[PDB]
Amino acid sequence: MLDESSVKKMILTFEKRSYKNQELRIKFPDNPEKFMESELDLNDIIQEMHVVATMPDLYHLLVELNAVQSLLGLLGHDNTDVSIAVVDLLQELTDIDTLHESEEGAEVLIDALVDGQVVALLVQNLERLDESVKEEADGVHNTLAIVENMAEFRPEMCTEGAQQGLLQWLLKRLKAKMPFDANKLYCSEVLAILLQDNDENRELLGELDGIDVLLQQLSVFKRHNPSTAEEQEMMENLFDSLCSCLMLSSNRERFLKGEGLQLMNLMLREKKISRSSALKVLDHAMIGPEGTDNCHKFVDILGLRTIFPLFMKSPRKIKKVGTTEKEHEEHVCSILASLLRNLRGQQRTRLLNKFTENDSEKVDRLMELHFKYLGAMQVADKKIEGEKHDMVRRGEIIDNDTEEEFYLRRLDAGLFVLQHICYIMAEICNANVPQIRQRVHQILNMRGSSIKIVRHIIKEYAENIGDGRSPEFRENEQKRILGLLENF
Repeated sequence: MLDESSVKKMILTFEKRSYKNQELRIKFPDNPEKFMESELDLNDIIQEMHVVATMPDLYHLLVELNAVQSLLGLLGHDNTDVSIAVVDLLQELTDIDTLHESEEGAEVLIDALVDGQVVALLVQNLERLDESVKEEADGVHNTLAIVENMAEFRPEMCTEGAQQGLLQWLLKRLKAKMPFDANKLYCSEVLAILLQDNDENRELLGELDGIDVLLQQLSVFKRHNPSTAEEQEMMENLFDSLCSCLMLSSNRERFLKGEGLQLMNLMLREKKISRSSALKVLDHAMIGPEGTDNCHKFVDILGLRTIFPLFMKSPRKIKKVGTTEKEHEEHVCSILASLLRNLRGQQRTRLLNKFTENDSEKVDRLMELHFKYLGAMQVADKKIEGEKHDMVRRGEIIDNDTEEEFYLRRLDAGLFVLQHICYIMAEICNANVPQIRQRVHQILNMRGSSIKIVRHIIKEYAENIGDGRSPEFRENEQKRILGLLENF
């Protein structure tokens, strides 16, 4: 080990050499010979400095002695070897394992770096590196390691970082006509983090024509499978990114114009590995009111003929793919629920037609699913009553923390899909089609379930609905939904 004073010296040496080199570079610009040694030193000491990351306790030392500010000046150094060695150091310094060791050290340095506008300085650095040169491609990888490290410790900076030119770089890097590459995979991972719960970055993606990018890149896997598990993990990151963007009502319009629906559709038809995610996207593209135009387009392009088969039978591939029956059933019903919510006109009619062909077979299915999930809910709830009874025996007050455990168990049992199924039933029964009401009541009353149980599930659904959006919205939906009970 080394000591505070043995560290202060090492830094003061850096500053020494940093300064020296800057001067000689400015004073002897034509002649590598006069400054080169100065450089090799800066390089060596910059490297030696890595050891500082071992003791994150002494991080005020790097800010105090002005080491952090010059170190950024270095990212712009006219030779890549210095610039990349800086990045190396920034990666080691900023490694999350390290940043958790001492709060103070972490806290002070991040502030220095934000102050520095590091993300814009790293991006200027990226714009000059050439991935054809191996040591520079590793530089891209390492700068990307940093933003990840920094976002893991402090998410709020991602907004600033993205705007600071990063998002644009990523988009151009994913587009670029270059063979698939570990840096490409990493770009994909880093992009999706930038968007995680971040409307500001999701919109900025929109404005940059991000969606087109995601759709060309995703369209590589429409008919053919991806070669490798790395290249398959990228695809999945692209989808992740894509769904995240669709969380914002403004991107639904951009998706549509990008012929996004057609792609996800084509994916479903070709039944490749993309199919599970493509179904998820469709779901995100249609979910609430901001789904409306997309719903209508879905039908226009024949989405109905693609989705209902998947409503009737859940895919064989389930043991191999990773998406479970439950998940798959969750999305389809989600999608139908959005279709029933938002469709009007010809398209609505065509949808309702699917419930009448042939002897209302889809109604039977719907009700098959009703019982499946209802049943699971009843066990889940019974178990919960039991546990509450056992808490009282044992003297344990139930609290919100308990309630949250309980909620999660219901979520795992199929609460959401159950809610959707019942919404669908109710909407179906309010299309003034006697055939369809009959089948529901027929089916419902003879067996062990009842209108009463369904009505109840709807109310709960209404009550907790629109958790997402605005106080006036939550009022309006709740109203509309509860209106479906009048003729049911």
